[PDB]
Amino acid sequence: IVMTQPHSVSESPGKTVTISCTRSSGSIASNYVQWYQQRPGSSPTTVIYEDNQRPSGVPDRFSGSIDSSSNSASLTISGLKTEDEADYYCQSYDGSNHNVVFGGGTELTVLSQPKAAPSVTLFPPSSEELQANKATLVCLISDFYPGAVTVAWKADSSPVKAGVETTTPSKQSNNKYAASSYLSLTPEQWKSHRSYSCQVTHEGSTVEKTVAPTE
Amino acid sequence: TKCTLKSFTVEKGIYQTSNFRVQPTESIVRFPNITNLCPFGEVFNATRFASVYAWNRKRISNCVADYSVLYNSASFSTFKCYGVSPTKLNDLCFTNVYADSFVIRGDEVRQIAPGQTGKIADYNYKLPDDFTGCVIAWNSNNLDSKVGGNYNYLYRLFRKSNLKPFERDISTEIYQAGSTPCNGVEGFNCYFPLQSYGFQPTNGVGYQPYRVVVLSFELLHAPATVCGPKKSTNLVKNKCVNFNFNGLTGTGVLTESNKKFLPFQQFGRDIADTTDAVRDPQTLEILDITPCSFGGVSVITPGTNTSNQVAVLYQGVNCTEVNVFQTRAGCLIGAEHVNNSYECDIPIGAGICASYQTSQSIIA
Amino acid sequence: EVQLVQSGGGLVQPGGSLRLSCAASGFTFSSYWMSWVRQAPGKGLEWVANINQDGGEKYYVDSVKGRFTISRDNAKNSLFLQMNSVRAEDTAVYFCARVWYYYGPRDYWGQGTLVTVSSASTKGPSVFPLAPSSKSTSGGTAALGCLVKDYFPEPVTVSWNSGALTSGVHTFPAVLQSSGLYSLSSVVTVPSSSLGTQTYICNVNHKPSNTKVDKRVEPKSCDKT
Ligand SMILES: *[C@@H]1O[C@H](CO)[C@@H](O)[C@H](O)[C@H]1NC(C)=O
Ligand SMILES: *[C@@H]1O[C@H](CO)[C@@H](O)[C@H](O)[C@H]1NC(C)=O
Ligand SMILES: *[C@@H]1O[C@H](CO)[C@@H](O)[C@H](O)[C@H]1NC(C)=O
Repeated sequence: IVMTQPHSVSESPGKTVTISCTRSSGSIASNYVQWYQQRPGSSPTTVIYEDNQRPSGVPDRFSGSIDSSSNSASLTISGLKTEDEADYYCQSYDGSNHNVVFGGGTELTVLSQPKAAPSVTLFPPSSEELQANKATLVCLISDFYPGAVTVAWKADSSPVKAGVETTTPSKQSNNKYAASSYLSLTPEQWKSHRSYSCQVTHEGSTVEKTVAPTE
Repeated sequence: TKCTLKSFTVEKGIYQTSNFRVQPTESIVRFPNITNLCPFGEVFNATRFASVYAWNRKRISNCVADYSVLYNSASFSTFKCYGVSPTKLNDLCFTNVYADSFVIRGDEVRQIAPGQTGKIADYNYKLPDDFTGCVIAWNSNNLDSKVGGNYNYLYRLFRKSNLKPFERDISTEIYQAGSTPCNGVEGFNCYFPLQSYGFQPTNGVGYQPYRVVVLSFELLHAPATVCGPKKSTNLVKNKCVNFNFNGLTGTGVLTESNKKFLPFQQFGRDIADTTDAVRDPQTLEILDITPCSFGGVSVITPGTNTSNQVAVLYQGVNCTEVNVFQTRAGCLIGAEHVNNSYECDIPIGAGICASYQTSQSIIA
Repeated sequence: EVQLVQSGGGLVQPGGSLRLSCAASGFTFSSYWMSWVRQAPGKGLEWVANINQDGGEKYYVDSVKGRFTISRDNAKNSLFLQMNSVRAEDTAVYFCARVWYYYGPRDYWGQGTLVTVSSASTKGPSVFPLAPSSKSTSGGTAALGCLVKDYFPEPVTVSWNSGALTSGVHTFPAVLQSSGLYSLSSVVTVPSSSLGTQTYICNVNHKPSNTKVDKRVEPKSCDKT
């Protein structure tokens, strides 16, 4: 048994966009459906429980219904503003073996920053770190609103992807991100490739920049 | 005093100004032990049921239906209500409770709901639109795993007439496909209105004993006969409070007394037909009742011509529930007690008089 | 009115475990159920286990069945969760929340316990600058930063000259490589006018160790700019 839930969703302040939560086995009208909200950096809180009703304190804009068509649920979150941009989870008691199954989460955000193309900035290794065999590859990009960073790596002759790992972006001052990438290197195999290009197709250009391994 | 006398210059004497009264601070609610519990235990784990369509009805009478055992257990599987709010069932009183119960399988739990009709909409017990109640269906595969697949809860199927809300589909009429009636045993397009059970434990997960006890509610003009228990607060003494006993309701202090009531005697009354004693509902202790301190306020002034300082005299009140000097007629606040005896100038009561002498201050 | 707190662990290791204690106060801790829910970093929520009123039943999940022991003392109004033989996938933040009723949600949650498993204990790491020379002096947004690798805890707050050469720093968290390798790096914007004027000196703020060594960066001003 698992609770399906969309990964991310984004829009502008305006009409409402409901969040779906489809079950996998059993019936949805056999138990209650709750919706929790977890603020980044604090403890979760209950917003709506027993979707046919709503508790006090929370404004009546947060509404939800029950869809018994394919054992799913909907949370019609109305009034999209800045104080509602957070994460939400799904929960419904289904396990007959005394198990509480939870959802996957969401990334409901807003739209306030304009569209901008991220710059391609590749950083070559240095000499102080290159004592015997040690270096890194920094292709940090900036000036981009969407957090779905999609970059690539190629040493001018092959899309090297061994040990691919990206850096988690952080919230900048004016609602920006600093997503980077960190690909694994070759300590004793620096003479195999004398160039390293960093390609990026994060909704924009595709210009690649080359560097030198050790000079 | 000047406002009550409607003047600016008053003479010597004691004048009545107002009438003060102490207000109750808090309230105390006392109810006896919660006895006479409703026999809801024999509804879930008891002998087998009669049949599916031949479900038995168990009405409810004057009792104490505690809900702290329904939504606080784990033996059940489904607890989906339809506008009942079990969190507030302890503060809601009903009059008609329908304790319907029958036997179904795991796949038939979905078909029994006001929002999902079908096989159980015209062939077995049907649910109304409102249906103020919660469905209670648990997996009964604990000991209902007998061999052979005993088919005794034969449910009637393929019935023409639709089933009415809160009724049974008892009709011994063979299934006719639209031809002449056979009037026999599976004759010309005939089928007996019975279906064979036998969901053995080695048959499947969906085919298991899932005895469901349907519970609903209904309000009528009759007085509330079935309702949940009530709450009770902590006992407080020696304070002007507002007691809220089972049969008594009023204000006054609640102190201890040496009176002894009879086993059946509960209340307490004086000669003037006034309540003066109450018995504790929870424990066995006679609590005395006494009205809180009241009375008028009087001032003792030596005249605005001589001076302007005055005193107050709360008549009939103790000096604890209000310099201060307990007299035989109240608490004269604002005067000193001198042992020297002089002529009475301003009468106060019980021989005590006041005067403006020597540094100048009101003496008593 | 209900304000729950929990503590009793800052760092664990394989084999050696501890016992989490959730102090119950404010409300009446005699008519409500209790259950633990953990949250993995970058994941959702997972139901750990449940517990009865005082000693009725202790329901566990099939994942941790056999290596977790839950308890609850109704007398002192406390909830104890003792662990044993901590696995590798148990790296998650645990939350304490009371259960209103067995078929309902949780009213008040706890505060979170940072319980993580990581080898490669406290040691002396090194910092290495970026030295942007090849295609970053004039192509794109010119910037530069530092790099802190192979450091066990996370107390580092990378600054520039202790607040003397700051022009806008956007520091992002690090990430675990295999089991104990964390690669932290900072970045600061430069108007591309003082690359060969003032030499940059990055400083580390490691609390356990003393990473006060400012590694000199070598701007290759003769190659491109
Ligand atoms: C039957 O079920 C009730 C649930 O209210 C439970 O309290 C009781 O222990 C069970 N067993 C008997 C023999 O009543
Ligand atoms: C039942 O009544 C007795 C009589 O004093 C009292 O001591 C006891 O506390 C009562 N039971 C409960 C559960 O309050
Ligand atoms: C007034 O209250 C005090 C304080 O308990 C008490 O001792 C006294 O008997 C009461 N009555 C009078 C007339 O003082």
